[PDB]
Amino acid sequence: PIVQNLQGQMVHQAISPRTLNAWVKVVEEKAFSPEVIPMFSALSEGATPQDLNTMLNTVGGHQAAMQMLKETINEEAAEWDRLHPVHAGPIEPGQMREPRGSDIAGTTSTLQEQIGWMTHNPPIPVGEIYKRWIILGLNKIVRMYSPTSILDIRQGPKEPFRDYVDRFYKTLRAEQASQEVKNWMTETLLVQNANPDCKTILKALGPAATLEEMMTACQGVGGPGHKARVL
Amino acid sequence: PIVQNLQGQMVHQAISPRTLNAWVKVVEEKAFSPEVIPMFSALSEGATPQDLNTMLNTVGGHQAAMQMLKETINEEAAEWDRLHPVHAGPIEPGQMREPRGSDIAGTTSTLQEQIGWMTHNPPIPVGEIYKRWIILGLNKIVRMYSPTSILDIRQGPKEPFRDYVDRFYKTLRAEQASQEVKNWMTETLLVQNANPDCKTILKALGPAATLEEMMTACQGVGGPGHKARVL
Amino acid sequence: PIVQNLQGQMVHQAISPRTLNAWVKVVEEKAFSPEVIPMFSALSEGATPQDLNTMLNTVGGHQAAMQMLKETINEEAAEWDRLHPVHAGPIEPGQMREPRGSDIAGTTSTLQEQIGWMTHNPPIPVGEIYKRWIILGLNKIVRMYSPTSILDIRQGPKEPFRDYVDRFYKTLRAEQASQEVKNWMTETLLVQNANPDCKTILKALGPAATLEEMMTACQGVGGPGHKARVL
Amino acid sequence: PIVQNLQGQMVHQAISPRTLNAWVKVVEEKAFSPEVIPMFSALSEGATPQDLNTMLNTVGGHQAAMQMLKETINEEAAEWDRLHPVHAGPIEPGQMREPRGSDIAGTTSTLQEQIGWMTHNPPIPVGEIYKRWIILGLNKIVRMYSPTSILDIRQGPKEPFRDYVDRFYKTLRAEQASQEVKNWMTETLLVQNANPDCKTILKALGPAATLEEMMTACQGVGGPGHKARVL
Amino acid sequence: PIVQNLQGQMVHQAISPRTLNAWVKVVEEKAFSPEVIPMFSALSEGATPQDLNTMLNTVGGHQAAMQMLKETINEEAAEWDRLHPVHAGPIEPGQMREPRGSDIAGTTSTLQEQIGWMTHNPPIPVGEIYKRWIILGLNKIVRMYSPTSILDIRQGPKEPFRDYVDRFYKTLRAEQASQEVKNWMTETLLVQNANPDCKTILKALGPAATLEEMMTACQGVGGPGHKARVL
Amino acid sequence: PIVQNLQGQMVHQAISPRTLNAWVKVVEEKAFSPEVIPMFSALSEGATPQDLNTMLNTVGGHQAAMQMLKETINEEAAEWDRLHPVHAGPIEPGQMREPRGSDIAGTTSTLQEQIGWMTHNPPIPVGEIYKRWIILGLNKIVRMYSPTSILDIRQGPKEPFRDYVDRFYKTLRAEQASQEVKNWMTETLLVQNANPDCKTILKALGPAATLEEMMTACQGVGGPGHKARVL
Repeated sequence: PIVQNLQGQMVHQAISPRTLNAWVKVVEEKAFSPEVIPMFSALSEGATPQDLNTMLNTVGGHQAAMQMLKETINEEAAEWDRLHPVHAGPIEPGQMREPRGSDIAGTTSTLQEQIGWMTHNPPIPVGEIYKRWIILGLNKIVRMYSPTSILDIRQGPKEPFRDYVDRFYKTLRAEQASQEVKNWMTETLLVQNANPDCKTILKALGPAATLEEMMTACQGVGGPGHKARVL
Repeated sequence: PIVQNLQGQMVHQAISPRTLNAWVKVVEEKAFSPEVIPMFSALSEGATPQDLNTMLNTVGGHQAAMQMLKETINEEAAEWDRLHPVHAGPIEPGQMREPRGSDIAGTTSTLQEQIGWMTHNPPIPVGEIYKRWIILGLNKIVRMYSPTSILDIRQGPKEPFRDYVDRFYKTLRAEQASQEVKNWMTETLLVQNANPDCKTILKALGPAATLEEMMTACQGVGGPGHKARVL
Repeated sequence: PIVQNLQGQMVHQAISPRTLNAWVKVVEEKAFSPEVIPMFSALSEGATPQDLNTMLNTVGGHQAAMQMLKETINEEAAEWDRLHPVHAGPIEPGQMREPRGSDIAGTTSTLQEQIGWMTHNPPIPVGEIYKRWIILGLNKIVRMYSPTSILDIRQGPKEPFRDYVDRFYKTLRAEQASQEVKNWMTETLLVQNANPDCKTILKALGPAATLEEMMTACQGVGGPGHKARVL
Repeated sequence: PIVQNLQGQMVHQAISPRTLNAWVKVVEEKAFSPEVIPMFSALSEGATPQDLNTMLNTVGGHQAAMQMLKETINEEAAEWDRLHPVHAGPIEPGQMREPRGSDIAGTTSTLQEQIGWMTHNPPIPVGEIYKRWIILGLNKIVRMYSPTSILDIRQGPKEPFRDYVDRFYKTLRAEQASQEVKNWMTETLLVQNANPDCKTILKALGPAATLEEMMTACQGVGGPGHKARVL
Repeated sequence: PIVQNLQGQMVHQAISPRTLNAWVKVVEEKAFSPEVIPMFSALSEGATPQDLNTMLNTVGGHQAAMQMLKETINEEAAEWDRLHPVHAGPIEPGQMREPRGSDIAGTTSTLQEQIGWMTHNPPIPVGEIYKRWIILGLNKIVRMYSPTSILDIRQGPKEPFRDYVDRFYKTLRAEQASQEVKNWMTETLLVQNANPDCKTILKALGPAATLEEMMTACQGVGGPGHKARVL
Repeated sequence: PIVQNLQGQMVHQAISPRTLNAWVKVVEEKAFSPEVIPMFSALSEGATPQDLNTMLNTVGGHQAAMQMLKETINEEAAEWDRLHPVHAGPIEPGQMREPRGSDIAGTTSTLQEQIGWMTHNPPIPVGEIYKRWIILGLNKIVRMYSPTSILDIRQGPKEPFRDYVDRFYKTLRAEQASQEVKNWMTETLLVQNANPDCKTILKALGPAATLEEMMTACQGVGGPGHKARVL
């Protein structure tokens, strides 16, 4: 990793083994969750391609997912060399060279070269480019696996609606649902599968209400019996 | 966050995984309580909008509440931009400009822009303003996930006066209650089920008597009960 | 807090969240009790009123006790305003105004104004003053949540003298009685409230005995607990 | 090892007991698995020959494997002298003396002399060359002590295809055979030792399909994907 | 504690809360065991008398022993004053004042003086001296609560000698006596208070017997040792 | 320890308790095994007598063995006394003394005197001198404890050669002998204690073969000798 110094330009220092073990633990529990993505992003601030490779190539768990991630990195790298030709030709002496896909993923690039890119003026952001391919591969393996199924969740007869709203949002996190999708899903799932005594209020309120308006509706409707009707 | 004592070089570093893990664990044990708010503020000392966004996105529980919190932030950010003529927007050479509400929320602003405003003299306090908006949304979430009604808090025969006081002041922490209303409540709600002589002591004391005197008041069991000495 | 306490140049730095958490967990894992108070002073050496308020606001629990502390520091502010009234009207241009109780307790006065008082002649250390007010409140909680008098202690029939002395000192610390009175209590009262079997041994040391003479006496007194205690 | 941390230039410092204890724990429970190599690489970032010797001598387990590793290192060290034959004694004072093979292994060299090579301009990478010799030895012992081998692996009759690929991949990446062999095993061998019902689907798909296309197929083989995962 | 980077320049740093918690918890678990002494030695690294007093003041457990430790440091502080004649009144112009025993134990000194002594010509190591006195106070607790009379010790009938040696040496460590007297005790009392079968071996060896020679002696005392080498 | 290389020469640096715990974790699990010597050597880099005594005192259990180490040091100190004639009377401030054997072991001496001896011309490297005495004591406990009998290791009729050599090498490492004797045993005893059906194969293989050639030899009769238990 390479970070700002109070005494001058940026300094590279070795990765901690304890943070590396802590990384392996979040990978083990949270590989199939969006939770690992900001933790990885925060960890990877000031990371070289070598550091990013060390983080990936340390892991021994989930080898099918790791191979799919490596295949994804190769696939993104192949696209980069299609997108960018070798414009600058055979390398100009003295000058910084322009990364190819394999250079970005650190297979044809050494650590001191990467530190040179980090410390160059203007900054050359090879690590910042590479981590997005890694994040994309993590999203892709989750998408291929698909553990979460939105339409399955429903309420028993006297269950609180407010917790079901939380369960619905919890179940919907990784799917990439827009505001329009949330409006549609409110109509095609949430209003339909709600507590039966809450339904009349929700039908009056309609699927274009705010989440706060949904949350602050249906007061005390949950728990034993049908209660005395407000409408 | 910005780090160090602000002398010579204005260094800044990324948010730690340890801090993010500690925050997630705090959310497990202490939730969104007013007692968490100064601790969250302590985490947020010299924080950028990017660091603040990283903390919000890390949390995996309370997903509906997170969506309400983000849309509350978007409402506050919109409200800010109609509180004066709008600040100048994003620029390709990266001239200093000023932050509008979305820049404060971190949704139109780069990390380098955020550091730029923060290290400007006089500084524009974007992280502090955004931290306050996050706290304002967290204040909404705790209130939604609170028991209802101050009028259910009343003195009874069952428990010491202390427990009613503990409940009463705990209840109003996120509410920002009136002092005159609190005096009226202290006079009314907290003398309700007292027996005549005990009610007379509370009446004689009034609402501006010390809690130390109120705890020590009302010796022995109610009615013809035992008076706390074996003679 | 202030960097290098009262001995430095009066430069500020933000509170540690880990240190703030450690304060909350001292309260959780020991409750408001004598051993909290020196630990509180140790973490609070250079603390500002804002830092001290931040510590009070994040406790959560012990709300009735915290109210007695709030009333105690409200009374200290009231006493300060009563015995040190500020000059009437807003101050004349270009000078330092006198401090009110609210200014000292960090609610009406800015940190830069407080540093203004710390760079005054005489210097007024608002954090140091406010800590004494807080310590009086903590001592009041400690006395209140001690439900016994020092005069009502008696050594058990099956209690060794060493565990009685430890229990006596813990009881004595809760009581806020005068310093030469506390020395008189250790010299006279501790032997007087020692058990019948130990008491003849202690009386035979004579009235001018040192702590080591008392503490190395009474061997075999305190039944199976004494036998468990011996090394 | 050598470390900068906040320093502008590399500082030689002793290997931690924490580094050594983690190394022993990794060796004892994971040596014959390719998890040892990246963690060894991380724990030996800027390691000296003396640090590497300290690590090698701190192992007490697996002495036949350590001897096979030592013999493999001994050949490469013996080879280095044939390839790069050192004239002993710099011709004119003002130079570092050249590393011979036993100097790289640490046996004929002393630590300040080793640091002189490693802090030279450009660096003379004696630790990295020694690590390459160690890695060739590690790659020898992992195949030797493997309990299972690739051709013996077969898909269970009720086993998910996605888990079978993962289980096959764990064995495959502990195989030390060349990329042509690896590519034949992943593209051809894996399909053959798949379950009969699954294998017919793979035959219909054909061998030119990518891993994404292969993982897309094989629906209705094994239990649900969300079972037995950490969610 | 002090944090140092240069010769003759010292920077005051706060005590770690992790260190304060560790110090309290080991004392809670183990009481004032000998095992406190390495933990105290580790946790008081670069400690000042102010830090050491804060560490003592922090403790709330074991008050009778803690008061005895406080008497013991005061006895040591008096012992220092009674054996050094110092200066009456103010020190002569431009000289550092000479530390008294109460200055060493931080009763009459303050933090600025303490760093002054540590950077004096020659240096006076007031914290390290005070640490020995604190250790004498910790040691005192074992002698008072144990009956350390050296001729009343015995070896058990089936006891394999080594535990008796551990007990005898522990008795010597607890007891206050001359090194020459303790040397005489190894030739006399150790042989004398041994069990008959072991004593029979010891008489043949004679009083020049040593710990290495002792280790392979007494191997059948109370029966065979069998496959144990930890007894 | 005095482990810093840049800035002040004799600048203080604290020992970490977590680093000491990592030493304890190895020492408890492995006891007095040959790997203690490199672990202790890495730990005791740049150590003072004060640091060395902390390291010794945190080793738990085995007091008779620990006293044998202490006595081995005491004998070195007795021998040292003849070699170097040093004497002192009563001790005062204002002079940093001459090093006696007890001072070198740190019993009668403190950090600043020890620093003064390293700042003397010629230096006296008191911790290094003491450390060699400690290493002899540690080696003696290791030789006393670790050996389990090389002469009882021999290949049974259904034992794999590969299992046998690994166990023989572990046992051979445990033996207290010289490397020269161990090389002779490796040549002779290892082949002689082989089973006669494998011994004929070893004769055919000759001195020429790699350990891997020997390891892959001696098929059938016994089990596979490398497929282990599933852990």
